[PDB]
Amino acid sequence: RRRIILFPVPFQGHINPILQLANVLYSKGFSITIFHTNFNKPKTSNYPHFTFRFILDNDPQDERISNLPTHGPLAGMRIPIINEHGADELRRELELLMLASEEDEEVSCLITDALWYFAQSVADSLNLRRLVLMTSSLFNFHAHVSLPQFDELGYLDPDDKTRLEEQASGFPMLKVKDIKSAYSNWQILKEILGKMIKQTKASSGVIWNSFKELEESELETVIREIPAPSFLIPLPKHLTASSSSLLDHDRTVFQWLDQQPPSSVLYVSFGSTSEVDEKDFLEIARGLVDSKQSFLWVVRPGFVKGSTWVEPLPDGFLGERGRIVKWVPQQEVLAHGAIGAFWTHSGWNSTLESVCEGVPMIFSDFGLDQPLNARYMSDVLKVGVYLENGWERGEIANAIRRVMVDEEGEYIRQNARVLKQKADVSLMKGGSSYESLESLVSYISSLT
Ligand SMILES: C=C1C[C@@]23CC[C@H]4[C@@](C)(CCC[C@@]4(C)C(=O)O)[C@@H]2CC[C@]1(O[C@@H]1O[C@H](CO)[C@@H](O)[C@H](O[C@@H]2O[C@H](CO)[C@@H](O)[C@H](O)[C@H]2O)[C@H]1O[C@@H]1O[C@H](CO)[C@@H](O)[C@H](O)[C@H]1O)C3
Ligand SMILES: O=c1ccn([C@@H]2O[C@H](COP(=O)(O)OP(=O)(O)O)[C@@H](O)[C@H]2O)c(=O)[nH]1
Repeated sequence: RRRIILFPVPFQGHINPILQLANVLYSKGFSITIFHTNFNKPKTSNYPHFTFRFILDNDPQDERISNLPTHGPLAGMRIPIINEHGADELRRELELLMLASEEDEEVSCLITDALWYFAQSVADSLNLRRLVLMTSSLFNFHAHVSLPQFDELGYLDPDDKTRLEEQASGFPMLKVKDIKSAYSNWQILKEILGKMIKQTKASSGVIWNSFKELEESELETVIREIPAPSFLIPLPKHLTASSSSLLDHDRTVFQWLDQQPPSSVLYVSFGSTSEVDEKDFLEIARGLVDSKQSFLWVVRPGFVKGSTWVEPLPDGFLGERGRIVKWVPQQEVLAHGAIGAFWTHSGWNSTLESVCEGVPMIFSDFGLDQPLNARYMSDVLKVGVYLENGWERGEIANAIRRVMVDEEGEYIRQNARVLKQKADVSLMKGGSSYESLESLVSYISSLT
């Protein structure tokens, strides 16, 4: 037997793909151990076939994390902190587990989130191979490696507000404004992304949550920048992430979806950490009403600054056609026959889930990789429309109708159906994703 240890970043967009990958690898005959923080832990009772080991977070807590908020923006401070200080404990936990290993059992490798760059030298120090899971797109990695050129051209300077609507220089898939929001947290990101890249290039292999026919234009960059083999597997085509949900599913929504005509419902969800002003929240509500479409809107408590959930919303505001809920099994909703479009914040998991279920998109964004996802999907693949100028109710209503009803949007709807079919085909024998998965299993079995 061969065991794989996986080490996720403890946020919804990172736990989801790594436990999909864990299940795919389990299906291939590997045993599975998950190293996880107590913070944001998933429900281990959902994974009787995995062993969980909780680390880095144990009582009593380090002065460096003991008082970090558990929600809101700053919860993410755990990522730089653990990278800076978690090495010794990670090494101890890996050695512990390796020491207790059975005789016919060996640890093939460690797979970590790409953002745990600190784990590379820990793995090296144990003669343990480390593979990296990328939870965001090849297109974004391509942008990351281009940061020095972006820096030189002034794109990363926030006070330089000049060339906003222009094509970016030798990266003409983007507009300058895209790069400016993606990298507005430049003081922190330049450090983290530089080390992420370096330790990804130093790893023994890189698993991408993508597929070749999704990001064909980006494969050359990955082959040239990363010496180790890359494997593109679209995890939502293997299984949904419902078992790793960190929140309770409403699931009263499906009875409601069963009462709607096919493709008549706009699914709306702006992610698992984004926050909005009261002014923009109410404007989004208005646009949804103005569109005249049915909608199912996931509003995370705390999404509105600074109400506890949707208090600013007048009771019954509009309509018979709309519902607000706290949380759903998202991919299962996207797969429902009633869904005609997905208004998303462009998180990569949501974007890829929508592509894999053939649902065209309306794009907003809250920075990070989201504006690049939105730009690539709307301008390269052409499976959605990007609301790239804030929140105006009239523009929102037009975007929703263009995707969902207008004849002029048919080509977008059709592009989304075809892209889903390409994803499905990529999993057949001889398809790109099937071959990537076969090579990954063979490769990992050889490290042992
Ligand atoms: C690398 C990161 C370092 C980080 C440390 C915390 C820091 C902030 C949040 C900046 C503001 C101040 C501060 C202090 C703050 O906490 O407010 C800073 C930037 C983003 C962050 O990663 C982000 O952390 C969030 C939790 O707070 C996660 O929820 C995001 O995951 C989610 O992961 C998804 C899958 O990767 C992604 O598609 C989605 O947009 C994202 O919201 C994840 O996105 C990462 O952002 C990076 C930016 O360059 C990308 O390159 C990575 O691929 C991407 O995964 C967290
Ligand atoms: O109501 C919801 C909303 C979101 N999700 C899941 O949460 C993850 C969000 O990841 P993403 O990368 O899109 O954005 P983030 O929230 O991390 O910014 C995805 O796998 C979604 O399917 C869900 O399961 N139920």
